[PDB]
Amino acid sequence: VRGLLQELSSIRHF
Amino acid sequence: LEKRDEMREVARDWLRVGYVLDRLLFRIYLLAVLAYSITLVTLWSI
Repeated sequence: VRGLLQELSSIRHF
Repeated sequence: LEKRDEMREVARDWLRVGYVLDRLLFRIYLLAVLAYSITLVTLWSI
């Protein structure tokens, strides 16, 4: 499992 | 992204402050004009 999704989620949020 | 977003939020808060002050000062100015006018007409009548 990689924590790349928590970054993309934030970017999409912005 | 959050680097820009942060400044955007700060600008939003300053916008809030500025707006509140602007509305308040608008009330003050309006009431001042009305009072000056009522003094004007009370002088006009006498």
